[PDB]
Amino acid sequence: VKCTRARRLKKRSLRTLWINRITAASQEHGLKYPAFIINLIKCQVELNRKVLADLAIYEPKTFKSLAALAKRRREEGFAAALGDGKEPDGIFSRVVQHR
Amino acid sequence: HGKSVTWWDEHLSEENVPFVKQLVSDENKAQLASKLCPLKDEPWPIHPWEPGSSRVGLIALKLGMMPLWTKDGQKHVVTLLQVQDCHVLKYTPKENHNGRMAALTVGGKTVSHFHKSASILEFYQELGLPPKQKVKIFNVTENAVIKPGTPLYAAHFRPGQYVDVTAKTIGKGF
Amino acid sequence: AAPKNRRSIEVNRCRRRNPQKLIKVKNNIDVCPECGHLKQKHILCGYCYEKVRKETAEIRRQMGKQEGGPFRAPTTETVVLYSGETPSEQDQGKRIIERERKRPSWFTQN
Amino acid sequence: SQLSPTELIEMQNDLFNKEKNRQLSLTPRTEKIEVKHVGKTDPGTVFVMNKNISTPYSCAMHLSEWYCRKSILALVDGQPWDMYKPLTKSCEIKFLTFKDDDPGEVNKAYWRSCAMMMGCVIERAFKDEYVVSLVRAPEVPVIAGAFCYDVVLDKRLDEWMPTKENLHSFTKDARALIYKDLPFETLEVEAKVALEIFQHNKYKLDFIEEKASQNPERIVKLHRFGDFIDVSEGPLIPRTSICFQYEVSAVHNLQTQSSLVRRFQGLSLPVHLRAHFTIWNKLLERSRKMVTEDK
Amino acid sequence: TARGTASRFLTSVLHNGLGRYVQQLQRLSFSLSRDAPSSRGAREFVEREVTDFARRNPGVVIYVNPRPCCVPRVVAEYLNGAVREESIHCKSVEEIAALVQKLADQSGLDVIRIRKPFHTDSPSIQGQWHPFTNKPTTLGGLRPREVQ
Amino acid sequence: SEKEFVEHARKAGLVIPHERLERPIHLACTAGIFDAYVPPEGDARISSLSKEGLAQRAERLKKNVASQLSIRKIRESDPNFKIKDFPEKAKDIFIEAHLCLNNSDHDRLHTLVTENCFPDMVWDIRYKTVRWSFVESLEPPQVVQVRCSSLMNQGNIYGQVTVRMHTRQTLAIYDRFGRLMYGQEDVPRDVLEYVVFEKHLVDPYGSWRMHGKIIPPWAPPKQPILKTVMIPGPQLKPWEEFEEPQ
Amino acid sequence: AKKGFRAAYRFQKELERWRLLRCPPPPVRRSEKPNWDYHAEIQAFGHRLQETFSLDLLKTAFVNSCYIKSEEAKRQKLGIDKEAALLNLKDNQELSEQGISFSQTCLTQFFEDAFPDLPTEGVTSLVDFLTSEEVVCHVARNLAVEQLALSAEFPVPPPVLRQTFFAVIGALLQSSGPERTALFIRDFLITQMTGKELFEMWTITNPMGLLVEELKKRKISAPESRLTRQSGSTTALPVYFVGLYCDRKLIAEGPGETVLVAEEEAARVALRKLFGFTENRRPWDYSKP
Amino acid sequence: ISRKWEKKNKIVYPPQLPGEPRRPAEIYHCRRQIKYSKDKMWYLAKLIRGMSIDQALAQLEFSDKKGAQIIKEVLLEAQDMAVRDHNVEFRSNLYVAESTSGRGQYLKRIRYHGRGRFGIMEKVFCHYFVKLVEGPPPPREAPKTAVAHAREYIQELRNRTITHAL
Amino acid sequence: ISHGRVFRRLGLGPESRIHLLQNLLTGLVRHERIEASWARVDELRGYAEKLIDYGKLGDTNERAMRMADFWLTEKDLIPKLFQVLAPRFQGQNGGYTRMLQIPNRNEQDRAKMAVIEYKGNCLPPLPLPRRDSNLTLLNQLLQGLRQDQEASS
Ligand SMILES: [Mg+2]
Ligand SMILES: [Mg+2]
Ligand SMILES: [Mg+2]
Ligand SMILES: [Mg+2]
Ligand SMILES: [Mg+2]
Ligand SMILES: [Mg+2]
Ligand SMILES: [Zn+2]
Repeated sequence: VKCTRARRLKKRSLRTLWINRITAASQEHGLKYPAFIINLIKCQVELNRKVLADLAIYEPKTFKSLAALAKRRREEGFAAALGDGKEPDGIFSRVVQHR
Repeated sequence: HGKSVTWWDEHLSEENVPFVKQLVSDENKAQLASKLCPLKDEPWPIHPWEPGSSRVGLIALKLGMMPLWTKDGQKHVVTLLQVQDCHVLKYTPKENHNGRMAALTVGGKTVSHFHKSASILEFYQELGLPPKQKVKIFNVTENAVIKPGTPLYAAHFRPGQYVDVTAKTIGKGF
Repeated sequence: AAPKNRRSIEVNRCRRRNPQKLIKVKNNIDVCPECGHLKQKHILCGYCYEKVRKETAEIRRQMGKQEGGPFRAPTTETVVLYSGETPSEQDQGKRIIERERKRPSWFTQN
Repeated sequence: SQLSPTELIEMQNDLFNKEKNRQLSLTPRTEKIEVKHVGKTDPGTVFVMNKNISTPYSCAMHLSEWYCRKSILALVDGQPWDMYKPLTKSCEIKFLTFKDDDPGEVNKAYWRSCAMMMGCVIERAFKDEYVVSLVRAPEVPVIAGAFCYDVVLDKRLDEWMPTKENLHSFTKDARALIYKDLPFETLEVEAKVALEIFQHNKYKLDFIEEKASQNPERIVKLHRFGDFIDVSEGPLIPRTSICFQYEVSAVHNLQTQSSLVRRFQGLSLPVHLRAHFTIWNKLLERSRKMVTEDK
Repeated sequence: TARGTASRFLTSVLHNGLGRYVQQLQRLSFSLSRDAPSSRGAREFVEREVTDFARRNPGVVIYVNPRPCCVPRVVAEYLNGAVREESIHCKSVEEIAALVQKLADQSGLDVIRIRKPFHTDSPSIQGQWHPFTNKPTTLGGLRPREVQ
Repeated sequence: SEKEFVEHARKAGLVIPHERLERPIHLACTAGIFDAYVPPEGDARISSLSKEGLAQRAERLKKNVASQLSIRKIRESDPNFKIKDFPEKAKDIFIEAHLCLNNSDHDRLHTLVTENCFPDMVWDIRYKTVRWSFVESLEPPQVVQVRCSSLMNQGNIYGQVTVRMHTRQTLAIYDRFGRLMYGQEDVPRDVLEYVVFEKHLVDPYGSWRMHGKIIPPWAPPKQPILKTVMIPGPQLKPWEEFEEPQ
Repeated sequence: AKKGFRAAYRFQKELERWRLLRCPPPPVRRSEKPNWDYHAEIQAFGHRLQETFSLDLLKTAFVNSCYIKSEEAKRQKLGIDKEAALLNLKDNQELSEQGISFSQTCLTQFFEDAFPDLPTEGVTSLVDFLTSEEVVCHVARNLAVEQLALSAEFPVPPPVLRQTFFAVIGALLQSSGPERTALFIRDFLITQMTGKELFEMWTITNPMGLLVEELKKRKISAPESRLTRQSGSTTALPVYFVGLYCDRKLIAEGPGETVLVAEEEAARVALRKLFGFTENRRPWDYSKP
Repeated sequence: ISRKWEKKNKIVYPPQLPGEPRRPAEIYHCRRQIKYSKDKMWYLAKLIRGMSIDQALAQLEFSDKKGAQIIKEVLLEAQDMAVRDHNVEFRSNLYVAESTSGRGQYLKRIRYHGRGRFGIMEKVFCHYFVKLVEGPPPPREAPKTAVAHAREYIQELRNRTITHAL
Repeated sequence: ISHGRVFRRLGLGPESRIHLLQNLLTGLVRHERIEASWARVDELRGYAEKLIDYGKLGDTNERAMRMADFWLTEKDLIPKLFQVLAPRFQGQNGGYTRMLQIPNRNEQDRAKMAVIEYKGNCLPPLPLPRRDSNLTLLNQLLQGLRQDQEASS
């Protein structure tokens, strides 16, 4: 019974571990986890937490590039919100539809 | 290597036991007599008394109890504390001991060499005195320090004074 | 009071294999210089004491057979002599027991 | 002669092993000897031992482990006999311990063993650049406070004397040598091979010649433990670990007409007779003094 | 139970599939009976489609033994020396074919708990994280409270 | 509450059960060698030269009236028996029995040697390893004498033939732990023995079986063992004093 | 008494299992095992590797000298005549030596083509590692060369395993083309370098000396060791990062528990970068040319 | 019942080829159905484990237990058999490799209590097994030193891997 | 709390202890050497010494005669006490008895046993523990130290 319950809980435990590692790496790059995730999503980068943690551990340059992209998207979003102008559009704020 | 137990009389002969006994007795007598003049060899500097000064103590022997009478007619009972052989063994600096007072180690009556450990015997050999039974530590001020090896006498206290007496009480078991 | 639960084998082993309950080794065992048998340093040798006790038993048997009563305690000194021996000038005036055995090596003439 | 001390030790060990192999090969067959035991403890025992292979230590092993632990020397019917020397013919054996009625021979054997250990530590505790040559081990009586070893140092070492730290380091090395069990094995060799085995120490060769002069067969005894080889008179203790208390007491220089010799004096007591701390200190103070016993 | 049984990491035999793919099934030995009712499926398999399997897989030696046995068995020996013994007792021809194809497809490694669903050698391209991989350097390499 | 132990192994045979056996014991041999051969004092210096040994051995065999009547009795009890080819058969039986003891073949050993020979060669060797080989035979075995004993209580006649054999083996007896105990395997030591064979002439089958092994009292002592032996003195009670023999 | 035979048979199987677990029998040859057919095994060995061998060449390559000597001893012990056919057994000595030579040459060519900066000593070390005892024995065991190898002492000592494997290589070289044999070598020996480092198989002694010699060859004066980063120095488990600077330009950096170890690791990293055996280097090309 | 300690002494090894080190002799002996108690005899068996036979006899001679004499007799019998049957010289060159005590067959009796009650009194019997090996006793294991402890700690620190990472 | 107690409790009380002690003393006086439990012999040693002192006190002394009459249960030993034991203990002061521990009893009780013996009796001497001879290594070193001390004195 414990084997089945822990089989169910293993996915949650591993997801929590990956989230903790992503928080660690992002804070090491001067960024918070919620901001990093939401801006990576807004950049249409659909990398899950397992891949993100793998990149954080083994691909530090790639993770720093992703963090820079997330921070840039956050800055563009803040600028758009402050301006409230439709005609200024961010370079990384453009949405690409299915082709 | 199954080493067997041993003592000092195990291997000695019927004629060497008195010789060893008298040799150790003569050595102890010479060592005790060497320290009877502590103020002429190299005494430590003597400082003036201060209001917050603390003195060293003694290690005496509780002989017995005696009646005593006062000029007003009252009768008290006194305890006899005999200072048999009280010596200063080692000195410990204030910052290295407590940070408030220095520590003076004082040793009491003499015991046999043949029933002490190697470290204790070596310490007393470096010091230059026969081994003592009881060893205590006294918290004194830096101006009341005394050179180790100095003897102490019952004249350290004077008639009319109050003292603190520390000892292990009579054990009554379980 | 009755035990609430059965004590397990792990607890039992931890209790009855403790060094307090184990048998201590003795380091005061030496060989007797006379007969070569083992003995303790503070205890007389068993072999030698058995020899002396047996010889004393034989001597006592002889000196009790010499006396016809239970209350015949000698009022003088006593000397034991072996075959091929005669009382000396100092042993005269005492009581003498004679043994057919030769004088043992350990029994000093004195 | 350009020869490293390690190379000299190795070649000495090689020649000793060659001589021992020759001695063993001298007897091709295995003869049986009947050795009686004349001890007071267990009399009437008979051992059927092997000729030139079995040892009084093997006899002690047959008897009991107590015999192996206690028996220091052996009396093969006419003389002291160290435990690790193979027996030659049918005989009778009496084992001797330290606490015997007449332990003089055992005391002498322990005394030479301690002197030879001190000689070894003197030889191996000096600088390689400096010349160190052991002369002999004087036969000073046990009543003297210390056992002595005679050595000769390099000329440029004639101005300095060992200090407390050097003596304590020598004691450390001696105790390290004690810690490892190094049996004392003996060999009856001739002068013709003693000359070639030593071949370097003029004083040692003079000692060997003096020893072989009184022998009609020119037979000398060579004793060795570990990698150290030396010549000494009489038997030795079986094992090094017998020495429990060991100290290098002092060094004294004696200047003669020909050359000066350093007498290294040391003190030691076995496991079976270890003394108290104060008694040991008194004996060490005794041993610090000068002892002069040559003839 | 993972804690009760053994485990191993994901691996391939002799780097299989890297330069070329080598089938790991070395030999396949069928032991059946010519008259036992429980061996009917094995008999039909041997009659119909053992030859087709042999032609499809030329790298495996197939032995067939009709002997008086009560339970029919198949023994698959792999290049590792691993032996897998299965019972084809009272099974249809399709079940025999599926089991034989599964044995041929398997790599012969122990079927136990696999610790990770992946295995790569040197996964630390462009570096691996260490606490100094993202910390700026100061002039002279001075400590926080060190005065030069 | 009163259960007790059982199976106390005791051996106590009395004269009544030792004499109440209905059927008697049917022996296949005898207790020992009747009229035991006494070899002459000089054999070492006569084995060197063939003629001066063989001629005297044949003379001694032929001039003994007891041996002649014994061989006549054996021949009349069992035909097709000759003393000329007997040494070859005795040598073959000896070699086969020793090989059987080497290989631990108890059945064939019982067939070859008799009931007085099997124990002395198996009892103290069952827990060891033996590597016995035959290499050469310098002097062929020679029949020395023939003796016959007739017991009229059962009407049975036993005939034993003594054969002197000087030959070379290579013996190596190992321990139960696999280490050498007696001697090396490649040493071809020379041994002289007297093998005495016994046959039951009344028995219809009557196989020739080795019965005894006689060694001269003056034979050289066997090779020494590899290990050393302690022989303890008389154990003394406290009431006993050691006596030194001189 | 319980009536039944199934329980008794099952417990007999259990007893056999216990006996096998208690006293493991010495390993026996797969040929001595019942299901065996040498011709079918040879054909399957040829087929499963996708190579077209020659049957006679494979039979002559799988036979060893020890097997021939053992067969001769058995023949002389039995007392029959077998010189008519066993004399022409065609031992695999020449095939093995040809295979060894070709494998060494092919591996050397591969290494000099892939890593031009690797010195001759390094290339020879890599070739020796790839054709060494353990690698070749493992490859043969996993390729089932041991089962098909005709030799006494079924353990097949590692020299015999290497000889048989290289005899198979030589037989393939004689049957098919050198290009196909080179492809076989690449597929079954170079893959053993997967996941391995350079110095793991090279085992040099003075990395700093080798680096300074290589820099002298490449016209660089000398590398200067500088302590770049560190974390704890009075503790029992420090870490030090030591970098090597050539003309004040970083060329390598290495961590270690002590400064000397860190400097040696930095020298090894510089050597690997110079020789092209970086961990992020181009993976080996496994494609048909 | 089970009797295998007797049969463990009847195995025969093949002869050792030259160059192979000499195999030490192993001697198994045991005493069956001893009235003395199982745990009480285990105490003495543990006491005399791993030491030389002479030292074990020395301890058992002065031990006050009832089983000390039984164990001493068993050890003396084992020594005599090792000297006589097995090819073992130097009767003092044996050490006690194994020394165990097990339980045998018990006897059930009635222990009277009072108020008509009773208990099951059990008459205990034990077996003592000893195994002696020729050669000097193996050295006793020393306590782990600080250097060894630090080495193992550092090795376990270096054995770490980044779990659930790749 | 038994501080300052010199007599151990034996028997069924003080009277039983006295009776046991007097039985042991009578046996010791009769046989000149007895063996018993270590504690009982240790208790009896002092009474034996005091009895020898009372015997030395004199035959005509009424107090000593009555004490001997009480303590020696067998009345044939009082003449022995006053005419054998006391004459041979005249120059001595307190060394009348010798007490030595012997190995424990053979039966299951394993009691600690001692043997007590009047000195100078007509019995085989006990295996007394002898000290080492001066010829031993340590004793010879001590002898040499003593010789140098005497020379410097
Ligand atoms: Mg789910
Ligand atoms: Mg109290
Ligand atoms: Mg009732
Ligand atoms: Mg119960
Ligand atoms: Mg119950
Ligand atoms: Mg009581
Ligand atoms: Zn004794």
